Amino acid sequence: DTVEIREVHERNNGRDPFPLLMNRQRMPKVLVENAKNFPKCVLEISDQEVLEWYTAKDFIVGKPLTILGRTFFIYDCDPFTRQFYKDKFGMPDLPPVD
Amino acid sequence: DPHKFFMSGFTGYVPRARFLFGSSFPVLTNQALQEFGLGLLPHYGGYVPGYKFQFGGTFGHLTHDALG
Amino acid sequence: MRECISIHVGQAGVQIGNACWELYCLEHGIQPDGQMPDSFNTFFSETGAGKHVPRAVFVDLEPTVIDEVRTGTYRQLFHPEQLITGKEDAANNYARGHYTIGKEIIDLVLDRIRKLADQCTGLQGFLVFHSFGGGTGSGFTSLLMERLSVDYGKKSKLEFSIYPAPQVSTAVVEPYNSILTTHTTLEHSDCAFMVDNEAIYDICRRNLDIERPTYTNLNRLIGQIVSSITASLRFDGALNVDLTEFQTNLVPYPRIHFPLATYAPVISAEKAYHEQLSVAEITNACFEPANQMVKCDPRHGKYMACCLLYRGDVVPKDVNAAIATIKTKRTIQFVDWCPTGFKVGINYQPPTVVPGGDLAKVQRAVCMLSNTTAIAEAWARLDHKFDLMYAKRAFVHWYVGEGMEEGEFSEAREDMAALEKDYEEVGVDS
Amino acid sequence: MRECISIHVGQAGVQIGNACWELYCLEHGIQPDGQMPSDKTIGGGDDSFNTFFSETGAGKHVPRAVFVDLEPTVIDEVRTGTYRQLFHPEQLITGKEDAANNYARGHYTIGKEIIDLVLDRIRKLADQCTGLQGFLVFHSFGGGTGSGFTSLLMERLSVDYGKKSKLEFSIYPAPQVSTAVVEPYNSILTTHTTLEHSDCAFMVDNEAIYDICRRNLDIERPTYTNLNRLIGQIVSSITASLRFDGALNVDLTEFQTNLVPYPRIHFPLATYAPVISAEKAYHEQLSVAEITNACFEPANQMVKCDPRHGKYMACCLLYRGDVVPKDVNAAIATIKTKRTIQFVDWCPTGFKVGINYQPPTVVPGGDLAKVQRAVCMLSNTTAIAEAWARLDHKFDLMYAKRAFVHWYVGEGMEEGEFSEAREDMAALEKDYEEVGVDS
Amino acid sequence: REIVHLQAGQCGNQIGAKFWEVISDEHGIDPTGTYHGDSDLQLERINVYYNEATGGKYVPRAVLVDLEPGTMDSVRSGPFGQIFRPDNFVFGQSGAGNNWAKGHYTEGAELVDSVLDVVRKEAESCDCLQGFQLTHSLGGGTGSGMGTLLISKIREEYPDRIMNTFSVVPSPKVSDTVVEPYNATLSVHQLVENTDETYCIDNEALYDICFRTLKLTTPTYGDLNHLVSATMSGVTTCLRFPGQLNADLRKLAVNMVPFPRLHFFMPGFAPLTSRGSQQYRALTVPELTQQMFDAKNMMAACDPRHGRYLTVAAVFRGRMSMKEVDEQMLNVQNKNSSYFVEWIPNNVKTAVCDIPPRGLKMSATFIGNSTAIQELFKRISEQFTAMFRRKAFLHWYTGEGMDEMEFTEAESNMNDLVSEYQQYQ
Repeated sequence: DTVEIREVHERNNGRDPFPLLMNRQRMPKVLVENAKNFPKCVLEISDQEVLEWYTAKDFIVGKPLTILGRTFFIYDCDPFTRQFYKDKFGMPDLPPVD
Repeated sequence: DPHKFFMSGFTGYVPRARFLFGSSFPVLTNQALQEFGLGLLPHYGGYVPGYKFQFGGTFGHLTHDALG
Repeated sequence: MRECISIHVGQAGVQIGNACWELYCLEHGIQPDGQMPDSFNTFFSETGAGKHVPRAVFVDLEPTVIDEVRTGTYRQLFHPEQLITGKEDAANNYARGHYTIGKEIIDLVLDRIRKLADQCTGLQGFLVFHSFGGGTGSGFTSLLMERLSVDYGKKSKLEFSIYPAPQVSTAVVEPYNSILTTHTTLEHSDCAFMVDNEAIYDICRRNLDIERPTYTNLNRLIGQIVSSITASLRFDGALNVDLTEFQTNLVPYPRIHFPLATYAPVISAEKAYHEQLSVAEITNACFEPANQMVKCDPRHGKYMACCLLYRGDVVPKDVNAAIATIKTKRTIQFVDWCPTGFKVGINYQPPTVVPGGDLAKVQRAVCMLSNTTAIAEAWARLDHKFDLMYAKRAFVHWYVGEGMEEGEFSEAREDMAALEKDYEEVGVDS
Repeated sequence: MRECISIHVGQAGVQIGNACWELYCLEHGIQPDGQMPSDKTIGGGDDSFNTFFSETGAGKHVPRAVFVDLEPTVIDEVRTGTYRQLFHPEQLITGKEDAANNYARGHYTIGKEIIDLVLDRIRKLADQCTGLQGFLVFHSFGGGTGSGFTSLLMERLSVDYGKKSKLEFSIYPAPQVSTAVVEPYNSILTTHTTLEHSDCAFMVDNEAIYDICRRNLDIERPTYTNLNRLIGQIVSSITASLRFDGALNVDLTEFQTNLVPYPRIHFPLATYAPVISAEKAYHEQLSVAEITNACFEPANQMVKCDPRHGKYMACCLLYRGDVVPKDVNAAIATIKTKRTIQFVDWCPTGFKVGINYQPPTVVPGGDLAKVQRAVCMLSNTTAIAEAWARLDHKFDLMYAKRAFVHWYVGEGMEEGEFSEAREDMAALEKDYEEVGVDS
Repeated sequence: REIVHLQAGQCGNQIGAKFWEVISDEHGIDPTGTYHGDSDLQLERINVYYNEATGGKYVPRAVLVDLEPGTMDSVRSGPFGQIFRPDNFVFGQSGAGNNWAKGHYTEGAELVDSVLDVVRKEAESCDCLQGFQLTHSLGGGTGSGMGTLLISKIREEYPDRIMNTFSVVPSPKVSDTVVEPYNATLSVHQLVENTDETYCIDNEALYDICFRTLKLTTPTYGDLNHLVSATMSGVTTCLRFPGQLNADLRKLAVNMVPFPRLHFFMPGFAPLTSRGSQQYRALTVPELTQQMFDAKNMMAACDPRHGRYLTVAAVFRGRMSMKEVDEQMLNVQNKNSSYFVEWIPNNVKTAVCDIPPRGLKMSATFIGNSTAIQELFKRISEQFTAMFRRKAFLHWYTGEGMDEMEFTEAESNMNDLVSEYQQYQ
């Protein structure tokens, strides 16, 4: 149940070629109210500070997804993901958004 | 919204201080925090388009159309 | 009847005259579009329709600084032919102004001046708002101060000018150009308002707390230093003086004719509430070296004359005691042939700060005018630069090109050798 | 017309003055912003706030104080605090790097930069005054800013003005309680000034105020807010013969010629007699004969020494409130009949008195109690020679193998003064001895 | 204050194609030739680089000449090429190669009588002309032929103007042409006779700017045409827009040239940063001043460390303060005063404008003179030794009687240009 975010580099985009925006890690969706004072500089976020983790249900084509204060708009998914959502969640075809 | 300035001589950080220039310190600081939160003149030394479609009228009456 | 026509020449004279003639329309009740909703005929004329029109001349040989005025800001104020323009700028040398491009309108400055000379019942002097370091302000000025003394002559001479700073420099070879007017002033000058830029980026940085200033932060203060000189004709007072009266004192010899300027009470819009603003303090704030309007220290030299002009709420008995404090101090010194060495004039009106300005609404004002012999040490370093260039003979190549032979160069040294010699002779014990 | 300048150098003096100018403004009707309230008033004739405050023609008041330090973080609290409209914003003088308790960083390299600037405010304030009678400098002995930069400041005033009084107020190092490690170096190095330039350099220590905070006031674990507010009351009591008219007033130079016997014995102490809380206040009498012998307790002295180990060369009792002059003569003889109190053989009079008319004032949110009669008591004694004895024992064990030294020599400080200042300090502890004896 | 801008060679049809976009960018003109700009301060004095026509249409004062029509087919094919004068493309038929001696002499003489006509037709259509611009090729035969011809050909009609080339110049790394070393030797020799303001441009530094201060991985010509397209209109910023310290190229040339023998220049352009890291820089006056004096921002591929400057000029374009300029020009004159000389008591002149360009707010332009440009003319002098004594590629150059004594006096006077280093250091 880990998330990794990769940057897509175009030719002549003027950016340093770094393949990753975010390392593969488990992503907290909702933190406990007391976790505002959690010493993130010394401790990793444990299951005790997280009220809700990101699940496969939270990634939906055509919806905004907020990770680490950045709002991503999911516009398409691969054929395997499309089949997996149909089989696991009974969701109708996830049309690509232009 | 008064008393919204730092005293002159303040050494600590004030945001957007290095981008608004030409004045003393509190009159920079108040705007820094507010940011952080008819006819042309004759004998003219210049350009006016509409230069060529003219005959027989004075300069102001010629350039009144060019300004409006 | 107490009329005065003063002239503006150069890049500066429009820009300084933007903020000099800002104030003389503001001191009186005059709207900028020619109207008023007595003693207003010192800096104005009158039309029977009611419109008020001024009188001064503006010269710059490219049009845009005069097209700054000719566009929407100050259209209805000035006379449409006291704004005369060339078509190409004289551009950092004396040659294009004095000789080649000036001739097609030097007989356009003189059909206006003489037509404005003969519409004044009185007159007192000619005063110049020009710039030493230019090619127009030392080209077209010395096409006019040498030329009026052929015609008018014995009338008074003063020069509100802009001097080369010691450390800060704007152009490159201009030290050589500066000596193309000290040839001509010393034979036809009776006053000189020498002003640098480095000293008013620091007066504006100590008294005001404005670090890093601009010209409109600066040029509105030169517009003040003139107006405490022309206050006495313009408004009444307890002891009114005239433009021929201060020159009777301030020039002692045929070779010590170089006063200075100092605007004494200068402060921000904030520190004046916590300031007492007393007469006994803004008379001995003038003398300290950090209040001089040029980078000069008055310790190692001397003082020759001291002219004072007051404004607003001034009683004379504390001024008569403020002077007697000073002359018993001995951190400043005096020459032994001048035991009197003082002058005080007083008016009734208080100063006027411009709206949207950077100074305080004060009911007092002091101008300190001082002949100083320590200006010789200031004239040491500027003309010391001449020796480091004339040995290698830089730029004499284009200098000789448009009509200035080397005769100008030889004379200039032999003027400054005798000018630096007499200042040694004036300070010695007799 | 009876004026005084009040300089504040370093953190241990500036934080005193933040509670001093509360205390001065509360005595009069002046708010923080300087405007008189024009609605309510404590009554009083004009020209009474003069001796500490100037007065613009607008109506604001300006203190006669300059706040100078080499680090910015203690003054920048004041520029944004609640007393920002109080001061003139060019009085507040600030540097870049602090002394780091190095005498050589406040007298030799870093301190030289500001000392051309800070004398142009002592020059600028003084000629705005008509007749002036001295200074009020607030430094501390243990630091490179309080004991280094004061010597740079105070040498310049003796060559400029000379005979005019300087009234220092300096925290003195304690026996057990201490914070720095190089404090025995600092306090024995600034004693060239009190040798030569000073006139009256009074002493506090932070250790003895802790006990008088603990027993007299109902305070456990006192802050430094409570320290500072008790100190300025001593300062506000010696300067009430200026701002008020009293029954038997004492001038600021006529006490100097009775409280300083010889030109080397100018180091007296302080004491404040009624210091109590609001729930033991109305359960006692407070009489003149009660708060006079409450001054001479061992437990009420401002500096933790033994008053019984020596002689009282001269004392100056300052009284304020409803005190009639028959009561003071009753209580001075009651003291002089006692024998555990101690005399001087060649000083027959011994005591100088001063009575005023304006009571002590109370700061809201403060810890003091509202009384009607208060006494500050300044006494010369030889009890402080043994406090010099313990500090010089804390200094020579450093210097016996040149410990901690090389941080001093790295900023132009020589080794030659460390030897000289010890022997010059050594010449002080005999001069208490050779006059404290009998015939 | 009119300006004549001569464009010959392919480069002058390729630089000046990208020149005449920027000076139609700033005056708000579409390539149909109509005014569709933002404010009315740019139509006021539209005349400096541009001209009026009937019906409201706008048509420049352009001259673009070459011999082969293999260049002017590319100007009219572009986006902004339709505004140009249809009578300036005076095209021959037989193009030149790499030796210029058949360019101006044989193939040019039938065409230069049409080049000299429209230029004299331009001069009678101007009111107060000031100078003579040029952008061409010093190692490209048609530009060093038929432009350096014209340097000697309108000076006869008008000696009272200022000549200011925008010159390319040969370089160490490669030969794009084997002819250009000894081809340049006599055309540069004609300049020293006559030049006043020589703006030498290279292609190492304009491929080193593109890889370390723009981080840009495949630089075509259209990158390098535009960066020099900025520094042309960056030096005449005052004649068409108002300001607070105006300047012309007489105001430039009074300060800059001290002796009649050393007067060769080198340009720059200040506010340069990469596309990715635009939000990390602090674009103000103290950083643009530090950027414009180093070695990595010079468009002439020479280091200014081993040669002292004598005269330095700049300009800015936008609302700013002036104590922040006059102290910072006084910083670099005395922070490192071993890189100027002690007999010129000033080295810096600056000027200001009012209106910043489209897409920036604070723009600047660097112009420099120094004594390290003798090392740029050292290498062409060095290559001549290995080529002359073997009489190497000579038969194209003695091809119509132009003698070997036209060759011997070139380096006999190009030693003298570096023999004017003795009066300096």
